[PDB]
Amino acid sequence: IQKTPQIQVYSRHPPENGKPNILNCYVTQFHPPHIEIQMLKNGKKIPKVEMSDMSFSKDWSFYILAHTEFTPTETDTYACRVKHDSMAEPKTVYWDRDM
Amino acid sequence: SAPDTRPA
Amino acid sequence: GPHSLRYFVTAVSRPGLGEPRYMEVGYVDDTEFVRFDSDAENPRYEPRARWMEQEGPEYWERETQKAKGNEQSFRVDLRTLLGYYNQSKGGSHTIQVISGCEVGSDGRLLRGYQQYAYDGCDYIALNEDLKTWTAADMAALITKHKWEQAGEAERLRAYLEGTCVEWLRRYLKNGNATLLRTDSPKAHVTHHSRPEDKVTLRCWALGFYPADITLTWQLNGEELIQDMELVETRPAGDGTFQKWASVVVPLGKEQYYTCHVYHQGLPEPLTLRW
Ligand SMILES: *[C@@H]1O[C@H](CO[C@@H]2O[C@@H](C)[C@@H](O)[C@@H](O)[C@@H]2O)[C@@H](O[C@@H]2O[C@H](CO)[C@@H](O)[C@H](O)[C@H]2NC(C)=O)[C@H](O)[C@H]1NC(C)=O
Ligand SMILES: *[C@@H]1O[C@H](CO)[C@@H](O)[C@H](O)[C@H]1NC(C)=O
Repeated sequence: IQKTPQIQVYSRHPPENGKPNILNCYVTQFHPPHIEIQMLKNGKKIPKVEMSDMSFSKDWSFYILAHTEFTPTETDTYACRVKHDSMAEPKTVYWDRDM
Repeated sequence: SAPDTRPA
Repeated sequence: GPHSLRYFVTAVSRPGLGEPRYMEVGYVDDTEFVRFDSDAENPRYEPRARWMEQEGPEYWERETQKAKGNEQSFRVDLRTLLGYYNQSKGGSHTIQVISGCEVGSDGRLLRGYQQYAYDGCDYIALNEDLKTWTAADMAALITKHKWEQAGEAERLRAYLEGTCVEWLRRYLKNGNATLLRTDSPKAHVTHHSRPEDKVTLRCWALGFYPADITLTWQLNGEELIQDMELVETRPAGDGTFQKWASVVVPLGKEQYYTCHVYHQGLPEPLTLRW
């Protein structure tokens, strides 16, 4: 049993440049549990990242949230990079401010 | 408070 | 309304890297409130919700000792299951357990449960009657027989109907300002062009609590659940949740579609258009 993680990146509030917000990377539906999750700002790892909300669904797949406080800028880019055995190479998902 | 679990 | 107390327990072996990782995460409804992680420097039960500051030192010491005892039990289980399944000692394996109870608005038990999984597949589970077990395979059948002879169901039933319910009521009382609150969803619709004169309409519901919510798209008064795309409701990092649901519609006919949001914090459902 090996399930590939679904990676979703989103902010708590609609993005407004200069206004404090929270950036989230929710990694879900994966198995086995071992996983590496990194949040990136302009291609560089963000240090303060908090891991929370770890749980599993009815089908036992894992869910976990990575989140960090941040103040969006017009030029700053954010992403979430995930390494897991179900994937041969790490996977990066970029924050889409206009989604 | 979580339950105490024992060997399967 | 009803409330639940749930513990998600995970034990993962790692041959060649030392002892298995053991984690316990507790939730009251959709809010994480306690956690234990064996990989922490000095593993201890820790509060994850502000209102848990209301528990004294004895609580944390007791839960920590219980967690360490559970950790040891699971270390044994990982070894035992290798035998049941006749597997090698060099591979990583996972045991997962979900234990919990749910009470109604009056604080009385609605249901209790405890289910086990091995390597992501059903292993054994307590039946709704809280008296018998259901085993998914012959390995689990061995466990079922062991637990029946030891009277484990009776012990677990006592925990579910008593200990679990009583603590849940206490947590709901102490954390009432957080747990019994209602944060109303704030919604909006985004628009995205697509090839072939079509557009994606995405309805967003933000900052709500509790997690339960319903988002639907309508056309002519009928719902389009089968044509909708969406994500599971998700935590937003501050104790609230969010969700979105989208539909692909003909360019120029967007005004004909409406998003409806139903939630505990919406006396009257929200209706939005692009
Ligand atoms: C949440 O409940 C409190 C009552 O305190 C609860 O019970 C205590 C024994 C302890 O377990 C606390 O941690 C619990 O929170 C409410 O506060 C009371 O409010 C009434 C008026 O409604 C007032 O007369 C009392 O003096 C208040 N007592 C306190 C604790 O200061 C509080 O209003 C509830 N919060 C909401 C809005 O749900
Ligand atoms: C366990 O697996 C080994 C091969 O890996 C096999 O030789 C042995 O017979 C198996 N044990 C049983 C009783 O099935």
